Amino acid sequence: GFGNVGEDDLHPQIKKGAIFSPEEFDGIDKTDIFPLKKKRDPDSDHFKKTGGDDDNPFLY
Amino acid sequence: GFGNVGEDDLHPQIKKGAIFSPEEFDGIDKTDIFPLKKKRDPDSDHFKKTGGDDDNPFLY
Amino acid sequence: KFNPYEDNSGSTVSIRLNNSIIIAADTRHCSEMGIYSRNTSKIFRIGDFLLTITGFYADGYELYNRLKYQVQIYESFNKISIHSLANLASKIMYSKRLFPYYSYVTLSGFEGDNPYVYSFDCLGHFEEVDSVCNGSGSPLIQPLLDSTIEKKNWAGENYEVTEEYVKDIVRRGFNAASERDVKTGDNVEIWIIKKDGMTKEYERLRQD
Amino acid sequence: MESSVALKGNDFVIIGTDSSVKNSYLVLKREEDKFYNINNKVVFTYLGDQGDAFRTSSFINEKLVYEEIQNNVEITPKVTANVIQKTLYDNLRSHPKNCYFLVGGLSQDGPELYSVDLYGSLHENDFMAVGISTYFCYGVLDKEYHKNITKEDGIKIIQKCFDVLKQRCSVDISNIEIKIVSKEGVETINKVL
Amino acid sequence: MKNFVIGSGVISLRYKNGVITCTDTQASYGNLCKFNDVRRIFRLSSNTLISLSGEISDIQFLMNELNKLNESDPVKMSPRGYLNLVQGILYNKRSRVEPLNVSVSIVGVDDDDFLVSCVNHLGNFYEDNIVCTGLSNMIALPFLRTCNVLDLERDEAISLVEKAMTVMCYRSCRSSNRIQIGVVEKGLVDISDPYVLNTDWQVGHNEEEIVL
Amino acid sequence: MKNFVIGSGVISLRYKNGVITCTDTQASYGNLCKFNDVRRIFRLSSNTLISLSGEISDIQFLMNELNKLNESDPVKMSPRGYLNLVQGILYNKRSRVEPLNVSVSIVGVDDDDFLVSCVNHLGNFYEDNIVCTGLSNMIALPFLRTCNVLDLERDEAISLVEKAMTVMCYRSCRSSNRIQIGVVEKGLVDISDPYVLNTDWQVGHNEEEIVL
Amino acid sequence: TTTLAFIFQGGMVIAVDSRASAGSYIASQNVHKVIRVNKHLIGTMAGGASDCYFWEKKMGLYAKLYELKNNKRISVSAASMYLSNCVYSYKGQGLSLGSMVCGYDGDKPVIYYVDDAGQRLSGDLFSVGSGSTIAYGVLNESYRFDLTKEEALNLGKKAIWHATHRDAYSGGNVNLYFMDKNGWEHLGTFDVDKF
Amino acid sequence: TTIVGVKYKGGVVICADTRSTSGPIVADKNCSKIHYISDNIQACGAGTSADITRVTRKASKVLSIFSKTYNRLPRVSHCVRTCQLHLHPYQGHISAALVVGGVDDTGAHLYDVYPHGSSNSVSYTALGSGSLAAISILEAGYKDMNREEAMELACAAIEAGIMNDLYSGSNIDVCVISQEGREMFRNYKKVGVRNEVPKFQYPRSSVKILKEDIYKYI
Amino acid sequence: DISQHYGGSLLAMIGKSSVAFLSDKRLGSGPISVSKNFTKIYSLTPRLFFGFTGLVSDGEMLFKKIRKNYNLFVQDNNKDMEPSELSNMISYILYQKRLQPYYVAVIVCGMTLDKKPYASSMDCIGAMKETSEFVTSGTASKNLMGLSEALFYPEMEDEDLFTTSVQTFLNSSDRDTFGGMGFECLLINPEGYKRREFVGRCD
Amino acid sequence: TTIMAVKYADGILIGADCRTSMGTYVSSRFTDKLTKISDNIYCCRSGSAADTQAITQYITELVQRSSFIDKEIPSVKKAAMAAKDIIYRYPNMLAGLIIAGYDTKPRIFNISLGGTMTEAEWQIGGSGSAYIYGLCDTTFKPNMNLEEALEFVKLAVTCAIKRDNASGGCIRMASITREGVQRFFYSGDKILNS
Amino acid sequence: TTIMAVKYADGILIGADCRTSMGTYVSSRFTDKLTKISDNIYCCRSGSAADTQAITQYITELVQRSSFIDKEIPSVKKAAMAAKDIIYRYPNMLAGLIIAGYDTKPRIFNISLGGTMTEAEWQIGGSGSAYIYGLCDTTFKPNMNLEEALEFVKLAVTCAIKRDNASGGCIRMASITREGVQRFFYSGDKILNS
Repeated sequence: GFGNVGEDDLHPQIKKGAIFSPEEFDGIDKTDIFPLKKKRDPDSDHFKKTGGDDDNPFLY
Repeated sequence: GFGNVGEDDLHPQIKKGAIFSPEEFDGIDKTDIFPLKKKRDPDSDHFKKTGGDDDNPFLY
Repeated sequence: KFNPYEDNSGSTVSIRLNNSIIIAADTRHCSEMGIYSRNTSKIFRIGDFLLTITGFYADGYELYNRLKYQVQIYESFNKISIHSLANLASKIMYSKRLFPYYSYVTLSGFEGDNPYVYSFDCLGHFEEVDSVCNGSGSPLIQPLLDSTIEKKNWAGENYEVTEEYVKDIVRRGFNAASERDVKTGDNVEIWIIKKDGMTKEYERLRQD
Repeated sequence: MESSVALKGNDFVIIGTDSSVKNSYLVLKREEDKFYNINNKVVFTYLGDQGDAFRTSSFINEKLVYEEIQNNVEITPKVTANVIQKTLYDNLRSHPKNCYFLVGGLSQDGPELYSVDLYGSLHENDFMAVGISTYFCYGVLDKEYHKNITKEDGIKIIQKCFDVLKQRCSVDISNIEIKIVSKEGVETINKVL
Repeated sequence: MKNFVIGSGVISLRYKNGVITCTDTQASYGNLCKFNDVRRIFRLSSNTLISLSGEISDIQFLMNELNKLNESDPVKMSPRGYLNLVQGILYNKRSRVEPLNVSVSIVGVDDDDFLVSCVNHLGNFYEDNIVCTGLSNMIALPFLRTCNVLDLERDEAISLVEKAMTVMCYRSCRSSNRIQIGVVEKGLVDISDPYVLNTDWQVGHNEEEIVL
Repeated sequence: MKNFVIGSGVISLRYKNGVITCTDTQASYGNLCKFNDVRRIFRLSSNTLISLSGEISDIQFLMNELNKLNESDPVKMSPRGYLNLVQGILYNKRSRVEPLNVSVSIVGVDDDDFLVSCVNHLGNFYEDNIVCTGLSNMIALPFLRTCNVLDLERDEAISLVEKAMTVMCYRSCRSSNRIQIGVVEKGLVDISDPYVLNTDWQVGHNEEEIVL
Repeated sequence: TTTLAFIFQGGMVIAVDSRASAGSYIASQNVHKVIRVNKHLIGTMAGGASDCYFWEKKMGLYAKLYELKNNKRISVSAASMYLSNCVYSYKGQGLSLGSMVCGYDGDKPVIYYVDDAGQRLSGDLFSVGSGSTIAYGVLNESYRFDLTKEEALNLGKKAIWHATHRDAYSGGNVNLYFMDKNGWEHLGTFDVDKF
Repeated sequence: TTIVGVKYKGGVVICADTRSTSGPIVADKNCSKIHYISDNIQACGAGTSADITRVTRKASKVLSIFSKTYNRLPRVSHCVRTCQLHLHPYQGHISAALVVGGVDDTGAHLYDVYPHGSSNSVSYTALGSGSLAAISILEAGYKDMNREEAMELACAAIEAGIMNDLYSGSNIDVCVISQEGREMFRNYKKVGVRNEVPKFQYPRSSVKILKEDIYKYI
Repeated sequence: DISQHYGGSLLAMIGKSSVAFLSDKRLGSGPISVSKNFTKIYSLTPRLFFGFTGLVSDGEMLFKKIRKNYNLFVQDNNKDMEPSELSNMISYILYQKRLQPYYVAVIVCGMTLDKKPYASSMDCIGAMKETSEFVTSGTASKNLMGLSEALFYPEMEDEDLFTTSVQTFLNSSDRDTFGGMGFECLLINPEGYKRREFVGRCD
Repeated sequence: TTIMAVKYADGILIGADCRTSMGTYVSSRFTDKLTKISDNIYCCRSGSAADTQAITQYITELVQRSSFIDKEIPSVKKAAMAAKDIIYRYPNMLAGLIIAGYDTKPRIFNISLGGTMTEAEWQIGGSGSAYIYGLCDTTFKPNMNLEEALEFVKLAVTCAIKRDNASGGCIRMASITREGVQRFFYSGDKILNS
Repeated sequence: TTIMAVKYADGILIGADCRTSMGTYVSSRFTDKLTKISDNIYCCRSGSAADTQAITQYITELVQRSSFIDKEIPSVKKAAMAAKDIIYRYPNMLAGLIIAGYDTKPRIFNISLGGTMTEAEWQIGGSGSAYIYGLCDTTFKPNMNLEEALEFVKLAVTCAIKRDNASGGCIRMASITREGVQRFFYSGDKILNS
């Protein structure tokens, strides 16, 4: 809840600094393929399996 | 892979016994309501949501 | 996520006397929440030796086939001893250490004049035992043998351990197991291995 | 974590605790008093999370004093141990305390020595070894303890038990504080091992 | 482990002078009955039949392997031989942690020995007078066991299996009323054209609903 | 945060002496167009319109609270009054970690002052001459911004918004061609009956496909 | 399990507990936790019985093959290094194994503690197993390099007995061994109940 | 277990197996799975054994207070509603599935109640691990019946579950609630017959007593 | 888990006019046995006993709660509590914590006011099993159940009951790692009870 | 499940299947899915079995309560709204209802899982509804007679049963009109044999 | 996505929609889902766009290889079998195809998601197929003419486009007959504006 703000500034670590930092709320030049968050390629368009039984797979 | 067999036998624990137990393959008097593994009441038989976009919920 | 094993174990008991070996096993083949069959044999014989299986039936059957194949190859010169067979079984089992056989194997037989019973774990370690029980009913039967047969905690004079007495004790133990063990079977297949031969008997257990 | 070994003789109880206060990587203190004395008849030591341990022990001390003065409750090791058990149990299932105690003292029935663990489990015994001593010192206690030990023999047995930790346990311990409760009061002994 | 298109359970029982095998022709993709004419009873040779249940793709793969092995070998096989072969295939597949989500029932008649056996995805196998696969094992098998099937003539055995399959249709979502029955006798191997079981629902009426 | 039945997009822009708001009438449950007559433009006063997008249940709840507030107090409100009220409601819901999965656009005119505002599920809000909600924010807004809407008359603004909604229909899964346009001027508040846009789809015709 | 091995002036003492358990159930009480590979080299298995027994018998074959090749007894350092390498090849695969490879390199006793992590330590006193901590306490108090043979044996016999008295995963018979320059000798299979 | 319920023309038949289990170990033989709720209502449940007793006890209280206060024998619908209102708030954490049957002024009613609080009026029912084995017999053999035919169909249904379900066995308890009142058949059948094993006696010398203290009740 | 931390097991056999209620005197801290003299059997009176297996603190606080309720009941009635009533009250106390259950299993033994033997047991949440032959709980529960089924016969004499129960408990503990080596046996009869302590393998 | 509701010339006609299932097992095959809220209002439950029952039990008393406070016939609109609040106020309760009745004119109200309430001329629900949206769209006709609408429901639910595994059994039907409620029954014998 | 194949009198008729969704965004709206395997074999791809393209790129060369190795017109059966092995041998590849063509008789092969191959008289696939199973079941007729089948596909895909959000745009159709393949085009404006 309190966010452990300052743990790194409080302990020797044998990044929680004393002041809360922005966006607390990789080494590759990636950029994005679409403005949509995770989308990269067309959606998998097929009728998707639902129902049946997953916790009793072998009781056909 | 090896299963850590005998770790509790080999270390003081500061239940992997010496011989392999069949369990590797609660205190309440509980019986099964149906033979099915983990089902005990009628399935929720509505029309289930699929597709759309759960990655970008707010891009209505 | 894939579970390679099925617990068909009932209960098997192997007891070696001074001049005989008594092998008994329940004949039930248990599925999950059900009974596949009530007349599957858990005991296999390799020459003058009886192999006892529990756990996953397919794994035990495969292990028995591998043992029979290796013993057949070995028998090109001479008959295999019970000790050599037990060691070979241990090596075969350990070869599957990363994907073990779910079968507690008990190998029993006579090395000439002397009876021997070997008990194995799923990873192949084998001990020479006087009486061993495997399967779901092992905790329900082993104390009975420790008390009545091995005479543990018996401070007074011990009842003489004769073959018929041990056989009746085995039937008593299997009755108790089938009463309190859900997966212990409907019939008990009892073998008596003597120096020069062996014979099978069948008896009935409650069939819930 | 924190080691404490206690013995009871025919008419004395010895409690020895590790006086050093430590965290995972650092030793904050090396001589911290971890005992509470009640009427010179009961001595109980607290262990575990220092923040929880000292608060619980202070509450226990004040409750026992209040019950003695107001309600004339006779404070014996059993009463202290029962109060500790209740206070640990009440919080166990809702907001648990990570601390455990050894309670020792003289009663009308002779010496008593109680151990209350994290879950409030209370039991008496001839000798106690909590913390890491549960895994190292019970062999030494079995070998050396006998009913008719003298007070000096008890001190030496405590010293041997903590020497086992000094020589074999990886965590560093340097100081032990021994409080001996007997009909002649409570005697405090500090040793550097 | 493929779980896409599933064929429901199998029923096989031996009667006085032969063995029965029966399966429905439905194939389900989830809660959708995608195909209603998927046939899962095959004759491995004269005097033997194989019926399969589980993932249809695994069923087809297994039957393709069995057909290849049947055409390759110049030596006939008894139903026990096919049982051993299929058990070996399934157990090997399981042991390579590449299991076939398929369960099989081999039934055949030797010179005098009637085989009725089952093999599951793990290579586990057993032989019995009544073997059922899948949810059939829990619904139809307890009902079938109440009849001394050994004393049944072919028509009585067929009727009993039809009743069991009707119960399966009532009490299983993944099984239909369009069944296919395979029969083996000493000199006969027969696999009928799939036919539809007749069902009744008059138990559902409550007070006065107009029978439409 | 409810994500069951979602309205797609809201487009509202201000033009010469007026303001537009437009939404489609489709409501989708996953990939299913469950309803095609769900109307999300409402009249808050004689000079204000509120259009909503997001979870339809949250839309209905929010409009129910707004209607209760409108009928309760005896004092009229300017469009910025409604903007402040709705922003407070949504921000309070967000700060109670029970947010409404709804994003709205308040548009209105007061004494020749024109309001075009947006409020999202978190209570964040802004005011601009063109505000779009949802995937409209990425598809229609860049296209709308290319036209200086501030110098458009009502007919040109309506045509531009219709073109933007046609682009949304082409390039959005959850947007239909049946739109509803709400207009507010100094002395007018109008919400048209929903009508269907006319599409072309002539680009993919190719040379040698028989148009049917 | 609780195992114990240490070196004193007169020679070397080894002691084990001979219990084997599978969870709460005690599967056996007469398991032999000592692998005799030759008259001057033994190994005290601890941990997964099948794992330690297999590699110890695999190490015992390497010693036998080495003897045939060189007509000379293998050193303890090479015997333990062979065992250490075999388990190290399976490091991180969950292998659980801890053992002391005890023996004499001519006139010198040496105990190498080997475990599944590839570790290999030579020392004068080791205890391995669940009851090792209890054994360490009893030994720390009374262990001395100047022990007489009878004192050392009783210390090892008693140290294992205490560990069995207080640990759940041990308490069969106290198998006791004494290894000298002239070889090891099995000194008893004392039952802990009959002390 | 295989608790079963069958509804016939003028009453209900509630049958059950007399077995309890915790893991692969049988815990209790001759267990009575049919719980009392009212003179005209009985409930038989599967699941957490403590939850069946307490949920059926809550219904028994509410229906006993109702009948005593209003001098009016309770309805089965009242029992089911009490169970539903109790089970639903807990979201099934109180895992109790019941087969509540009884005869009221409106006739014979048989209900299936599930841990999450759903109910279902039914003509025949099976519940527990042996329900699938039992429901197969009920599917094939159920029709419009009297109490005699309903008795044997339900007992045949239990017998199927006892024989085919691992976690079902021992005896069959039967309880019929008709317009004439309820009648019980404890251990109606002994399908799970045990063998006649002799006795075994240790010598009294086989056990040594270290010390003995004697206390007297007063 | 927590039950296996402290370990220990209970056995209660019913004979003719007598009950054999016995337990192991081991207290665990995991593998380590921190005491060889911890009895888990409590006596409200010479005719009302009960023991707990599981979390030791839960057992002790439940004992204090049960004693409180029993004393209040006896004051309210002036008629002593029946062992069936004691077991039902314990079951009720257990179920009041249904959502945070005690991690204990309780066996209740005693003599009815009619002077007949009685035994029963409960799970974490009071699922009660009244017993006619025998009842067990704890780590060695399975071994005890199997060996008692093998050896128990109805209407045993007091001394035969004692010997048979002692043998079953010794041989069940011998196969349980967390089973103790100090044991206590309360032989209960209408005249009172006899606290007999015996020893086993000493390991 | 396959629940259906169509408004026709002189009332409401609701159809449903009988199968209720958990997994591959049909726990019951005679379940009544047409839940009576009042003599003139019927609810077709879809979603969690326990939660939808809880709502319809509460809506039953709420609609009667207000009916006698108001002193007029129970309002299907009020029952639908009362359902919407409970379904909305309690997100943990997975419930979706078709509430159809006849107070002054036939009305169909569809409450989705999140509490989205819409008035419809025809409505379908349940898992099996997914397979008859095209059939219902092409085959629906405004102002059908009773026989025409009965055929429409019969055709649509039959084709959902033949495709959805969770849907099966006979087709329960109930026509709510100003004159009352008349129940129908299309036996699975005809449906399965076809 | 909606793809369907219907076998009419002496021919194969396949229909598909154009929309290529990406979440809520239509990545493209002119995608050709009728992938030509050979001059007489066409396949409709459903599943992963990358994996189904990989399969159809491979079986395209296999059908030609075997066609010229044995000097015969490319076989639909061999194309379907060739697809089945790849879809089966490689579970990581999420692919399901409708392979329809005309070698000596018209034939439709449905390779389901896990490699389950089934011969069919008519077949539908894609996400939008879920909503037209009842419509296709009731409306299909053996031995249609070209106009009947064209209407049947036109009606079915149109009703899938309306309901399915992942299906949209004009209906691409291709009729494979012994005399060749001729494409059709049902413009989306006619569908949408209707």
